Amino acid sequence: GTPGFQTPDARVISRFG
Amino acid sequence: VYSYTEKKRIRKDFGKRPQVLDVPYLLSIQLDSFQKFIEQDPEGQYGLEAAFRSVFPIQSYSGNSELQYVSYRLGEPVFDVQECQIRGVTYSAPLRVKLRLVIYEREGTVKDIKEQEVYMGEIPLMTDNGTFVINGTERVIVSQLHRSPGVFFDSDKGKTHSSGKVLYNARIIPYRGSWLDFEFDPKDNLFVRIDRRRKLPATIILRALNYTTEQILDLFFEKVIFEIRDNKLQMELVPERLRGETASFDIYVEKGRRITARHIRQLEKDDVKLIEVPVEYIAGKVVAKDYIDESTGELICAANMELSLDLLAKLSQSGHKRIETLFTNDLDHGPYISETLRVDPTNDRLSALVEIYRMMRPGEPPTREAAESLFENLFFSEDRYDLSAVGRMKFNRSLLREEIEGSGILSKDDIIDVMKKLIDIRNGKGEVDDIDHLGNRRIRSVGEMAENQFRVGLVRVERAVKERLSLGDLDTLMPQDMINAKPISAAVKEFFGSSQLSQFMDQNNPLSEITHKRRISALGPGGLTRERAGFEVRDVHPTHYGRVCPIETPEGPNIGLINSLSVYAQTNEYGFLETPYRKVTDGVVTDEIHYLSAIEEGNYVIAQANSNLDEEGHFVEDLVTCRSKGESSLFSRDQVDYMDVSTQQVVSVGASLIPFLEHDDANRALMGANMQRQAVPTLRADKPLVGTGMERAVAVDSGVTAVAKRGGVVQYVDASRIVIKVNEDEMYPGEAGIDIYNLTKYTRSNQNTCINQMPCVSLGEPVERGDVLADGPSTDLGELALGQNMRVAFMPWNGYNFEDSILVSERVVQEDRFTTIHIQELACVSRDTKLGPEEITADIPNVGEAALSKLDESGIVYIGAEVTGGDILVGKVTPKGETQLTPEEKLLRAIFGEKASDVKDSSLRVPNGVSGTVIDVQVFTRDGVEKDKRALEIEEMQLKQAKKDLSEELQILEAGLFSRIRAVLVAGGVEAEKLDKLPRDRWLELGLTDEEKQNQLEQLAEQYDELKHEFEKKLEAKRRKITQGDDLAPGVLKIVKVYLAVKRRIQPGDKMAGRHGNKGVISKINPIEDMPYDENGTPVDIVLNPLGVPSRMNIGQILETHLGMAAKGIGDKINAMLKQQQEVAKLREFIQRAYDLGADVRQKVDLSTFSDEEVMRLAENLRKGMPIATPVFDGAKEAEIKELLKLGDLPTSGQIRLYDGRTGEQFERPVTVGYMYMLKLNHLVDDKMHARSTGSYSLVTQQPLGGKAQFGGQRFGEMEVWALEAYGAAYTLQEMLTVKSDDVNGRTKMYKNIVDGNHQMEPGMPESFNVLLKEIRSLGINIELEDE
Amino acid sequence: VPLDGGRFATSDLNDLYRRVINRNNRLKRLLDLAAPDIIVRNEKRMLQEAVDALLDNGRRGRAITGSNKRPLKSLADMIKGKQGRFRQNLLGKRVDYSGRSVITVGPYLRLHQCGLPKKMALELFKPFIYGKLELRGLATTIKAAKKMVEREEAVVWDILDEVIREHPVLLNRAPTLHRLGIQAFEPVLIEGKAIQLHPLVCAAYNADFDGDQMAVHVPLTLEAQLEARALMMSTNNILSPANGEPIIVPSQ
Amino acid sequence: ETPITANFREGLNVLQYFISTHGARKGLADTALKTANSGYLTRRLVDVAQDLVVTEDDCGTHEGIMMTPVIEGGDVKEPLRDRVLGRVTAEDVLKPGTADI
Amino acid sequence: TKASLATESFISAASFQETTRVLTEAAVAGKRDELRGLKENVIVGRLIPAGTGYAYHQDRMRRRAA
Amino acid sequence: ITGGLPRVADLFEARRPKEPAILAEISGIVSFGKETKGKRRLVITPVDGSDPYEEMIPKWRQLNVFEGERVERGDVISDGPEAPHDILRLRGVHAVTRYIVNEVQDVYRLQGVKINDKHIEVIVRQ
Amino acid sequence: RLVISIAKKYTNRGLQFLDLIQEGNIGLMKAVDKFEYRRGYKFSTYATWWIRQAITRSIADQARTIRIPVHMIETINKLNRISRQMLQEMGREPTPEELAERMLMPEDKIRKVLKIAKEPISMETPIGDDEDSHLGDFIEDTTLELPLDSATT
Ligand SMILES: [Mg+2]
Repeated sequence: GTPGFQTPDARVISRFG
Repeated sequence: VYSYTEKKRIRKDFGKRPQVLDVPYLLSIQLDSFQKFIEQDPEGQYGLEAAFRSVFPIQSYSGNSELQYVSYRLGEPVFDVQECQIRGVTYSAPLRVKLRLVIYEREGTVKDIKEQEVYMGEIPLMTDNGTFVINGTERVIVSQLHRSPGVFFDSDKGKTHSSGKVLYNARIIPYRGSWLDFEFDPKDNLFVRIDRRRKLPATIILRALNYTTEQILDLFFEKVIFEIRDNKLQMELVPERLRGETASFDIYVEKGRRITARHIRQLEKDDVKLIEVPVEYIAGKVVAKDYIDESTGELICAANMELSLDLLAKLSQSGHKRIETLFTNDLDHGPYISETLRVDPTNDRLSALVEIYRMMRPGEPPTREAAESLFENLFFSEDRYDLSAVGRMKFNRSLLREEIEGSGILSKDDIIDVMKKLIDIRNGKGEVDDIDHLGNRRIRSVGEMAENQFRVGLVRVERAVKERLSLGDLDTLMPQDMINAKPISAAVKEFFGSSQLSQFMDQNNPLSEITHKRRISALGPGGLTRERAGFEVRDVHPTHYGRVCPIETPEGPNIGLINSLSVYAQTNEYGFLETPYRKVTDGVVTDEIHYLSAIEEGNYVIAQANSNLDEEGHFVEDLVTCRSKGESSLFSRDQVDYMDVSTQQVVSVGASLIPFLEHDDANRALMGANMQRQAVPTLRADKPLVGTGMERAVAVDSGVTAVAKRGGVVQYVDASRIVIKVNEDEMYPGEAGIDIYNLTKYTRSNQNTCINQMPCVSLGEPVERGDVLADGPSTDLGELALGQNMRVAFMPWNGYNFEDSILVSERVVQEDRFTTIHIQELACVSRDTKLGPEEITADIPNVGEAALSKLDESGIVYIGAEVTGGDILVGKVTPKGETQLTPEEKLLRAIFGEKASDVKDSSLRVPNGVSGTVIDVQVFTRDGVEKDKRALEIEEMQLKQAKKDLSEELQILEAGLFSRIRAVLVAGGVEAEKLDKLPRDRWLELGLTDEEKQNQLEQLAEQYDELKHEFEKKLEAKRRKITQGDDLAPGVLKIVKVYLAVKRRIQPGDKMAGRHGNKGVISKINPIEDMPYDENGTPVDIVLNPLGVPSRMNIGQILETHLGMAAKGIGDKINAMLKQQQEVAKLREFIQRAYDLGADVRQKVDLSTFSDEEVMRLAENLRKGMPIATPVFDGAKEAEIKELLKLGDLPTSGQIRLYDGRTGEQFERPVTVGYMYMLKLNHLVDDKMHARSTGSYSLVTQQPLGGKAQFGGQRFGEMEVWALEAYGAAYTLQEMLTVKSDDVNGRTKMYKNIVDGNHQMEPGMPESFNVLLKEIRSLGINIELEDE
Repeated sequence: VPLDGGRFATSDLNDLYRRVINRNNRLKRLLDLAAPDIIVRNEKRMLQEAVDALLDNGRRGRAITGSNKRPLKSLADMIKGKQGRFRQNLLGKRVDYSGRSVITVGPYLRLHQCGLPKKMALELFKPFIYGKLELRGLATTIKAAKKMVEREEAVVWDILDEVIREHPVLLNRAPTLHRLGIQAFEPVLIEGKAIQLHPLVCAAYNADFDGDQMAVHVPLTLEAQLEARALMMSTNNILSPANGEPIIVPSQ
Repeated sequence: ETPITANFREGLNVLQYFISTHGARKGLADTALKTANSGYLTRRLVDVAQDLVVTEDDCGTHEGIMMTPVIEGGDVKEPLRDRVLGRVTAEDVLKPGTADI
Repeated sequence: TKASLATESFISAASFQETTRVLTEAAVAGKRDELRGLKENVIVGRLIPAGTGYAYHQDRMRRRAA
Repeated sequence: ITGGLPRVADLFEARRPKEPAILAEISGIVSFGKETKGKRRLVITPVDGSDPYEEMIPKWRQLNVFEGERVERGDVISDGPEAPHDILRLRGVHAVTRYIVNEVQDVYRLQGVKINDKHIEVIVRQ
Repeated sequence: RLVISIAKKYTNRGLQFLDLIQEGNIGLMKAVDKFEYRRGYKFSTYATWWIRQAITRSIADQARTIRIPVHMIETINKLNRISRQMLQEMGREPTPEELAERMLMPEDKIRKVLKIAKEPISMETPIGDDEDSHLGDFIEDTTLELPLDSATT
């Protein structure tokens, strides 16, 4: 949900999936 | 069984996988590199021999007088390590080289030769621990990871015009010399770039290699034979050519039906070697060779020229039939070279060389000589170009050659093959290399870089020798006059003394010492800058597996450019990193070890470290996860080729010390990997309650400990030295005797911490080889101990652990278990000034008697007297003159008769804020300066102590050797009683009847007198080094160094951290009464914060706690049975049960050793708790922890109830408690707090200094000015940048007002602004100010 | 100026000026000496080169200082850049009456106060302490008060309490992203060398107690003491200016 | 394609941990080098803005800008109250029934 | 950055970027700077024209040039 | 774009996008040009009075605008990312000051950042 | 061309290259004006002597920021030459009292000649940690009197 970027959530990769 | 150190205290190991390969010597990299650098190699291979054979011989300009190199030698160091530290000089070795000078007189062929060995510079020597001493500090030369030489094919895709078209380029990167680029063009043309300079179409170089247009076309495109024989032009046919292209007319195949895979095979049966085609198609083809008419001699068609019907008729009417054409395929074999030949102006060799020359040196008209010489130097001279072993190997391997060892210079075949490879990549068959592939990154360690620097120093003097060998004379001179040690040693001196990769060895931690020498930096010379490297090169590459730790690295701007070396990683023969693996032969995992490099591992398929390898050496699962192409996936149990050696082969030595590393996040794992090496040794050393087993592999491999050379029995134990009586089977035949070890006691380290060695064995104890005799800093019986065991409980406490703050009990600070002993070196320097030489006299003006009470007659602080900040350690007075007094002060001079002094005050006073105790005072007196009282006292003390230690060592060896003498003198011949009657010197005179024992007696007497002579010479040398006048800087009289020992406790503000990346600062030491306790009444040591666990992943700190509790509970048991003093039976049985916990663990403990005594001692050292070894990725699981908690009469959930000490009512919701390993980092608050009201100021610009260093004024940057501007705070900002920093008048005005109770500022002009006005006016610029 | 010990320390400007003077003098000498053109033209170009390197070095050839591959810094380089004069000196300076230390929690504080170590308070407020000690007859002259505060006499501690009372101090976090990076608090004398910070303000500073360090500044003028109470006070700034939401909120 | 079957409590095996470090690095590295560029951005911002100060009580213009809720797609990203609160109306808002105040 | 490149005060512009070019151009122009602003005021160490500085500058400037 | 922080830097710098969209200059049915010479030709056709305006476009760029349809000023004949200069010139000051804020607020909305449009508006004004 | 042929030998003595070639051209002119073509010798030798002198003495004059008497540079060069030659003799380096023996000068002056040779260090010299801080920063101003003393005054 928020560019992390380690894993994706919905639209982008994220810090926490 | 177990080695002695283990039987002293056994660490219970968890983990099923048995370790096959033993932990390698962690310092093998540096030591092996330097051993390579100094060892004499009789070939051009690595070493000083290579550096000499490179530049030598040095032959004059056509004079035929070459200065040959014979060999080199390395003499003994002028000073040892200890004296090089005390004196501050580099620890190096004199380098003697044997040179030859030959002259060939034209009565011909007479050959004159002269030979002598001349000294050319000194090379520093590496210590036994892999460090150097450049200027009295142990330093480290970090290994460098740079771009390997050879050919590299880069895509440069994308950004090239946004057209979508992807160009290609090849880059030949030598080890020493210019680079060679072969790039493409958006129009499908080929261009060649000698250095990053101009483009220069490719063919230009082929013509410089003497290749005509005909040959150039013949070397790339396939000849196609087209002739008009008998009519209706035929085509000599390979049926495969037609395969790719579209059809044009009727053969088989009619017009318009493009050739298909059907007709290709249809052409084979009938064996069609001939087909005729219409005339128009040929018009779209090129001609390979020149064709001239045979009678007129004029040329019909040149090379690389198009073909038309009219030109075809020209050549047909001339009688020409054979026509060579180029096999140009738009799809597979492009016209690349031909399309380039049209952009090439030079059609010959000399013109191409001229073009290259003018591209290199423009504005200088070229000639044959200059151009030829420049080209041959560019790429074909051993002196200017080398493509050394690594470069040549990777060059031939990338080009798919066979011989991996060729010449160091490029050849025509090399260039042509590289161009063919680039064109093939352009054709679709090929691969572009990865710049970040670990197969393309080499490692240059200390030895190789030192070799390169010494070679640089050797080349800079080559011009001088060439000069003196051409303009020089005959035998009048020898091979010494043209040599100079300064230029040779300049490069080496600069490299070792001040280099990006030369940095002070990281002390204050043995783990830090071991992890610093295993560093691999991408920065420095030959590397890239932090601002020069992109984001991609810093990421973790799939080839980092088993070579570099993906975790261990700094989290600052150097991310990815510093990473550490894995546990089992190694350097292969050339330059690369290889990791160990085990071969899988039939269905079994062998114990063979294959060291595979990156590219090597690329082809095979290796199994996974964590898998069902056990047992009986047969893969269990039908599908096992593996990696073959750098990709991870389930592969067949049948296809396994290799397997990992251990589960910890992917991490570094620092990351392997992290228990439960599998339960921690990578980010926090890196944080912990660094903070763990940031830990300073505590006062008492304390073994980790929960370890990984690697502690022994670090505390031993690091030189901080003391390990026995030869086994035997301890003869003498002392806090200073240890004398070991070696065994009869481990001793040498000729000499003594015993092994003597001199421990280091309270010596200052690099980080001002304290390093000390404490004996861990008592009198008359058996000791094998490899057993630790004395523990160093942060070591417990051979196990690395970076911190302390603390009883931790996870619960908030009145916000005293709000963010990350740490609530510590008052007992912890009571017991001094986190206290740290630091040592500071501060020196007073008396040097000559204009007003005259300074003085160290104790007579100081403007001082009281209470201050000078602590100084000797010479004015130096007494040894052992403890002092605090402000106290004078070394009284000194610098001569100052022309004192002038305000008449108000002359009035005082007249009234009280207190006359002024003609000397100022510079004194070695204790730094403000620290209070220690003087443990050492050294005095260096220049030559010619008369020795004062304190100097002579210390000199006599040094002499006496030196002779004392020397004679004591001599007597130890003497007694051992005389016992040997008795040994051989009482056998064969018997003397017992009488033998101990006469003195022992008579033993030496006696002789025996039977030889082979008289020979032993001769050996012993020879070695005895030899040791006597050695002792005498060493004592004389030490006396000379003492009495001899010290060598000091140019203009300094004396230098008095004072060493203070400061015992620093733990107070609020000091940083604390664990091994899992958890950090914090102590809020306050809470009294024991207010500390929460359990039902048994035992308080808690530290109160962490639970909220820190869920935000980070960092789960290890939980498990390490739980298991810790278990590992502690056992101790209680073993204490109880020892406090209840039952017997060895209960101890033995219970400890067996403890050592036999879990399922499928490899432990060998049966209490057979010394049944009643060894078990008693084992339990005596286990009352504090049983240490537990937890492998990196094989650590104990939850169930085993639950079992160990059950045995310890402790809850399964690992949670108990706690009572607040202030109220007494229990806390609801049981609180997790246990034992965690806590590290005290070097970020103490005593070294951080500082304040300043009014200090000194900078000279050019009046602003408070940033030093030195606590009294520097805080920095108020533009961001703080913006913060002051956001609020409307005009007076604050103005006084910030006017009264407090600049405004030389405003400072004094404001200070006087403040002292008068008036708080008002008279702001003036900032001095920096007037300086700016002066600087601007220093140009043709005129900047002024207007009215007022 | 002499750099002690021993060796002298000069400015590259001096080397550039030396070159310019040498070349102008050689040109004069040759003029009087009546030399041919080529020589004097080479000398004119050398003089132009020296002048241009003295004004703005690097645009042409980057003359170098002796004994180094480092170029000598010219005049123009002493003005432009983040380093140099404008950014590094005029817009920002090191400042007196300031300190630095590690921050830690004391929750017992009110939102308007923070715990300040006594050791730092003594040094920072030194002039105030001197003046106050001399005012109450406790010290004959200023030197006597200096020696008293140097001796750590008990009587001075009370005096400290008198001078710190109701005297705001500016606390600053190393990185200053927005104005809330600097806020004023009411000093609360504490032992030890650690600075006590209020938890509610940690969100504004973006500061954790993982080892972060903060600096302190003592306002001198009465106007600054008022600006640290009506404008930059911790309690006068609660909700952020970027958005109405309060930046002072319970955290964990 | 090969996800992390394990949860932090069970413990990771070497392969999955190595896979995780890939995403871990870009995260750590992105913060460090961004620190340098964010400073440049905010510095340019302060440079383009400094001298602008509130100098007058009122300008006397009805121009303003039309504030409408950011209704993107199906629902609203930010209501109108939040984009209007704290500011001043350019002209008299009438009740939905036209001509009122 | 481009809008910041253009400013009445040449001192303010020469502080932020391109000191050489800004100063040369302002030199040939014979331009003049009354500082009328924040950065140039902190450069010479004066009350910035804002907040308290605004209250002081208002009274001081009211009596000036009039 | 990247986007993120570099995107914010791009928006405040008014940097021309890679493949810009072009905008109609005045109302009226659009008109085509001579032929593909280099790129193409496009003839503006104002309806009533002054109708000499013109421009040239590449035929490689696809078209979206209708042929015989009326198209007002500031319309997308070609899909693509818009530039601040074009919006300002063909729509007005308020349109561009709204575009800047609405676009630079998306990157801050993605991340949990909330800032009132007022500061972005003052920057746009400057 | 002979002037450059001579000047290229001396290049690195804290003096730029064109300075050397010009100071050599001066001696070349002085040689031209004082040459008898009748002596039969080749002009190369005389021009060489004059240019060599005009370059070496010019170095002595204009190299060091602190100018040193011309004969003192000669003395320094002689001392350095002797200490260079004695390297392979003493093994590492010569005892200081020996140079007073090998040299004509008594010993007490040798230490002064070595204490004099110290050259200035650029204030722009980078400092520890290879950071932006330079030697021109750590220099305080000691002429100033601290305000703590002016208040007492
Ligand atoms: Mg932090």
